[PDB]
Amino acid sequence: EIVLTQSPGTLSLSPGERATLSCRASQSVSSSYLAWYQQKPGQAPRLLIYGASSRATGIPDRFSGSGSGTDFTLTISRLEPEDFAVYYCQQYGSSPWTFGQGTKVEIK
Amino acid sequence: NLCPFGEVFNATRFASVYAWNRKRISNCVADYSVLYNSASFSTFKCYGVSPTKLNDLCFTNVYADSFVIRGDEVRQIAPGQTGKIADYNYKLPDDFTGCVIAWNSNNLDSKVGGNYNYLYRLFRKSNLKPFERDISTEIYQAGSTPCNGVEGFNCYFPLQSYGFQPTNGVGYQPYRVVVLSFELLHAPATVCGP
Amino acid sequence: QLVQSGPEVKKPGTSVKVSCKASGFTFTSSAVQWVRQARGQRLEWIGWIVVGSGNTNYAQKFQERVTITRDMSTSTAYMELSSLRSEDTAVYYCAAPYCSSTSCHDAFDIWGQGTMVTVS
Repeated sequence: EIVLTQSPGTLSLSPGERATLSCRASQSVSSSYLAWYQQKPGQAPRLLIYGASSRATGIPDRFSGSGSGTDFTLTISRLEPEDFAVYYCQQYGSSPWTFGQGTKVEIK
Repeated sequence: NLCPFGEVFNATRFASVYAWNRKRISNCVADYSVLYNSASFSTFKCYGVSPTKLNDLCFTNVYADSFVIRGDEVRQIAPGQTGKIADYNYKLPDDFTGCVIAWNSNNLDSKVGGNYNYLYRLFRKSNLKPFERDISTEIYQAGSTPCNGVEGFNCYFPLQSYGFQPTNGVGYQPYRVVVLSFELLHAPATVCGP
Repeated sequence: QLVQSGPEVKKPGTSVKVSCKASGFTFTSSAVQWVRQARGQRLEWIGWIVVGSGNTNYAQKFQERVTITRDMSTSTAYMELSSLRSEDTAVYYCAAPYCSSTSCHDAFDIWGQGTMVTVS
C-alpha cells in the first residue's frame, strides 16, 4: 500500500504548459477515493482533483484528469504560466489513508 | 390474570436504544403500587393525567419499551425534542401520549469495560420517523459518490455505541429507560391496573 | 474556510493538544483529518476522525501514540498526543471536506492557516 509512485520527479518546463502528472502505487487499490492537491511556497494545500475525472464547483477550467483503478493521471491542458507549485497525490479509500510523493512544476 | 412490571425491569438483558423490545400488555391486570410510588426512581417523566391514577383506571392497551441510555442524554427523550437521538435512534411520537419511567441504574445494566449491552445510531438518510426502529446495518449513503457497501469516507457504519461502564459521571453514567405507550383503541380495550 | 488555533510552542518533551475551528462547513456533517508538514517536507498523514463518531483512524504508527477529540457545542476539533518526541515538530494541518448538513463534497479541500505545532 504505502509505496506510491510518481514518475516525473521534478519536471522542468516553461510557459506554454501541456503538462501532466500520474500516480501509481505498490498495490492495486480503489479508484473513487484518490485525489491530487496543489501546494505553493507557503500556501494551504489547495484542492485540484478528487477522483481522476472530476472537479469542484469552483476549481478552474482547463483542469482535468483521468485513469482509474490501477493507475491515475492528471493534466491542465492550457494555463497562464502564473504559478508552478508542488502537486501531491493521496489515496484514501480504505485505511490507512496516505499521501503521495509530490511532484513539482517550474519554468526554465 | 396477573402481569407484573417485574418481567420488564427484570429483563436484565435490557434492549438497545434502537433495538428496543416490546411486550404487548393486553388481557392482563396487575397492581403496580410500590414500584410506582415507593420506587427509588429518578426523572419520572411519566405523562398522562399524573404519575398516579393509572392504578385506578383500566387501560385500552399498553405497550412497553426499554432503552439503555447515556445519563443526561435524557434531554433528547421527548418527541419534538431534537438531538442526536431523535434524529437517529428514537424520535418519540410527535404527540407522545404514553409515558417514561426511566431512572438511573448505575450498578444495573453496566459493568466495567466497554459494555457490549447497548448500541445506538449516528448516521441516517434523514431524521427518523416517530414511533419506529431501524435494524439496518447498511452503510450511511447520503450524497454524491457511491460506496459499494463498505465503510469509509461519507459512508460509515451508522450504529456506533457508547458502551460506557458504571464508573462514569451522571451524564455519562448508566441510565435505564422504559417507555410505556398507553395507547387508546376501539372496542378491544382489555388492560387494567388496579 | 477554516481557522486553526495559534502557533503553539510546547516543550520538546510534553503532551500536546491542537485545536481547529470551522467556518460555514460543520464538523457534525463530515470528518476531520490531521496531517503533518514543514518547510519543504512530504505532506505526511496523521489520522482522521469522524465527527458523528469517535471513530478515528491512523497508521500502526499511532495505536497508542494518538488521540483525537471533538466539540459538538463549540464545534472545535482537537487532536493530542502524550509523550511525543522532538522530531514531532510540524505545521499540523487539519482538513475536512466542505460539508453543510448533507451538502457535502468528497475532497479534503479545506486546509486552515496551520497551527505551527512546535515542540520547543
